[PDB]
Amino acid sequence: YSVLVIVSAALYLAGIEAYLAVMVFALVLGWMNALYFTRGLKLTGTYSIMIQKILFKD
Amino acid sequence: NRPILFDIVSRGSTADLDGLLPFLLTHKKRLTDEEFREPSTGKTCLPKALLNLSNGRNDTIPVLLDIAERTGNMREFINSPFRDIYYRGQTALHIAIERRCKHYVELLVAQGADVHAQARGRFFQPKDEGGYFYFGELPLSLAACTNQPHIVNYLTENPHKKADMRRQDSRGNTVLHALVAIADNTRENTKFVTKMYDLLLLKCARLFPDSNLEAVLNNDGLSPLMMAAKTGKIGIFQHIIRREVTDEDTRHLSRKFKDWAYGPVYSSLYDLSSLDTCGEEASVLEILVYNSKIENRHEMLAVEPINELLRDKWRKFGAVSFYINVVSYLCAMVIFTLTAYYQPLEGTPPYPYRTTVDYLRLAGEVITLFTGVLFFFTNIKFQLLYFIYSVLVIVSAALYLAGIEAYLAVMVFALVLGWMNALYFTRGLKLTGTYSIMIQKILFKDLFRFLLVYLLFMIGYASALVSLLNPCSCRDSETFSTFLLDLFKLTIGMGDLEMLSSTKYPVVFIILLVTYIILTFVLLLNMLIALMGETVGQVSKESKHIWKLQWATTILDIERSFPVFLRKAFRSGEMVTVGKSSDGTPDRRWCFRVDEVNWS
Amino acid sequence: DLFKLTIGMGDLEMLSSTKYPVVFIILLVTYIILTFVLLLNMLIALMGETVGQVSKES
Amino acid sequence: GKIGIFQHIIRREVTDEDTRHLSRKFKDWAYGPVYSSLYDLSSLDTCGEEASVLEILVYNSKIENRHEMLAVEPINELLRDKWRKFGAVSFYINVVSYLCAMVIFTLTAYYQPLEGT
Amino acid sequence: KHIWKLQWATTILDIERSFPVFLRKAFRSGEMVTVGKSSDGTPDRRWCFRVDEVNWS
Ligand SMILES: CCc1cccc([C@@H](O)CO)c1
Repeated sequence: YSVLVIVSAALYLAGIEAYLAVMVFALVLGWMNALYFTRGLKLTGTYSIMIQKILFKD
Repeated sequence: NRPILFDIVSRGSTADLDGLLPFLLTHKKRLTDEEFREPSTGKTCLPKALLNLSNGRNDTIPVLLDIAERTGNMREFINSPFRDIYYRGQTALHIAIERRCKHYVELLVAQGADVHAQARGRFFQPKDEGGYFYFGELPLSLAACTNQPHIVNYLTENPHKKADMRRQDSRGNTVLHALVAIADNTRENTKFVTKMYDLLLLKCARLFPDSNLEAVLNNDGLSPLMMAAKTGKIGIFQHIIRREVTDEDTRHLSRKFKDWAYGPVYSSLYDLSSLDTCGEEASVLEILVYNSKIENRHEMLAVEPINELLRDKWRKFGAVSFYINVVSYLCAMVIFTLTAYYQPLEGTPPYPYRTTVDYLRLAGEVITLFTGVLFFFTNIKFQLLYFIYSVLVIVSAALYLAGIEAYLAVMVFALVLGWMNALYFTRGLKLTGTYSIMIQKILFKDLFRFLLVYLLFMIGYASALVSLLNPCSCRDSETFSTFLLDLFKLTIGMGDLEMLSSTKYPVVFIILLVTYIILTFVLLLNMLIALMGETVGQVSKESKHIWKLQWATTILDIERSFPVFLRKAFRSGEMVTVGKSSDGTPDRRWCFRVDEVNWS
Repeated sequence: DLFKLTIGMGDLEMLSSTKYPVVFIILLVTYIILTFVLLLNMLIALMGETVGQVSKES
Repeated sequence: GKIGIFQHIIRREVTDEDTRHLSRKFKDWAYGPVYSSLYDLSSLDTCGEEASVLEILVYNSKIENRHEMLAVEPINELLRDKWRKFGAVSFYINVVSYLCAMVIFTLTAYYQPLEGT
Repeated sequence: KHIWKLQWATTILDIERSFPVFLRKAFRSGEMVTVGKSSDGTPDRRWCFRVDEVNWS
């Protein structure tokens, strides 16, 4: 997430419009990452434990 | 001073104490004097002498006792209670019994120690009530709960002061109640608790035969058997249920009499006192099925007399009444549905009844009123759902009579609620043993948690995507709301993908859309495989357990619904002339026959 | 119309006729909940007695 | 993943006075059945000074016996005390901080004008 | 059925590792107690955690 946001900032400083897309992708990862906080809840625990990271890499 | 005396007592030196004795007698200062008592705890010299002992015996305590009897203040000196909140009411006798030393215990009892002293400090309160060791708040209870049979024998049988083993706590607990309270389910604890419970019950029978120590009930109204049932102590509950006394002098205490036993089969008369009470007394069945929330209940209902009693109740008045209930409620609901559908289309409330069909509809309406008033009176004298259904029916009838045309809304809502009450929200056994909705554990209130995570994830994804959509007016938050609606429509169904017209880069939009769809599918698969996993993984021993709990709940509800006379009419078991009682008359106690099989 | 809304091809022209929109909406949303529960339990039983057949079985 | 020796080391008691400083579970006070034992938190809670047995236990241990060792009374009660002292408060603070940061990021990207280059 | 304990332990250790070392020591668990004399004769000041238990045997 941080690499993506820094890449977007580097593109924005460069003057490349493409930043929005890269920056948008980072934001998406930020919402997915918030599930770590929801790991404890029983309903979405099984999804937050291993799906969101390992399943996202695969 | 305090420190020098305490140090001399701790080191066990007697010469210094004998040299301080003339000071004590000359200063007319008793050991109980405020200068010698510890300020924070109210502690006296004697409990300190009891606490720190070497090799089990030291002369410090006898020298203190001689000093106190010489100053003549022994009675106050012995019964000096600790005063701090941590240790309140503790007496030297409690510490003497505590340290497993019998000789100090008997010395203190002979000198005149109070035997019924109650220690109700925060340390001695039950573990749940901010405490540490709830030993029963009594020296005899302390001796019993610390596994000191000799101390119990001495306290209960001594010439100096006889301990009243029928004594009750400030909480009302007897020594048997204390033994139940300290009991756990481990092997050694259950072992010595059962052995000492038998010892104490037999002793109380021997001392004064008429009263049974189990008859004494806690301030909450719970007998030791009832207390074990409520708290969930499987070991002592099991032992009390099948207590058999081989001694013929006191056999009234025994509950599991043996009619005959050839080989593995044992035919036993289990006493049903306080189990099938029939409303005269609280029932161990009622407490076990309703109040006790411990998982041990699953095993607690597994004892032979309780299981066979529930099966007998089901055979006698369980199945027939359950079928009558379900059939009657289904017929009432069918009548309600027919009345609601066939309500007259044209007219104003109230509506006239002219033809025979109108009279049939009126009969259905009065049947509904009968059901509603029945439920109202049943709950008022409190099943919330039935109460809501009944009050909705009543207000619907009131609106119908008063002329309000809103009778159709409340009445149909009551229809749906009544149907769901029978089918969806089952209090006991399900209307059908094979039920399509039986497997699900989803609740209407729970559904909101299921939907909320979807809503939050979707709104977050949409908030991410509208920012990319903004280049395309679009900057207004109204466009954000429109894209929320459009994305919900797209994720629920095909939406032509018009938004890719707005985006500068459609490829990243495609990647985001496909990853969002697959993530949503995986999240759905997880939150639905949870139920499937519970269905294929948790029916191994739990399904039959929850079925047994439902069946017991239905049996007890039907049993309570009956009037007292009919309840006694359907009483299980038979009067048995089990044997000659102590007074010389035969003993007549309700018993249940159990043919238990044990393969050697 | 009710079947069409259950499938997804329904239209909310039903709500225009009714005198009391709020209770009608409440009843319909509850009905969707119960129909979804019925279909979910059907699929649960389907998958359960499908996986009842195992590798040794097949 | 060796549970037995791990329990023995975390609950070690030696009686010999010369070598009684090797104990880790010191009885403090007793009252019949109940008694209080002070377990030694050496390598169980180093506060980041060195490797801590708890951290190796949660992350590095890939054995199926991880839950048994986490159920050992010193470790379990230490985790419960950590949760009680600052676990819930700091967890909710982190949740609120992330949520607000993500909302801020969503707003700033949205309101961004992107007028030309 | 077993993951939840492990996941809560992960949550608490991450939160505790997020803190600076001085903040780590500020919220230490247990208290110093004079357990006894060491080999050299000096008392051993050890951070110890009090656990209350029962033994019926
Ligand atoms: C006889 C059927 C019946 C009607 C009303 C209440 C009950 C029980 O719920 C009593 O609590 C049963």
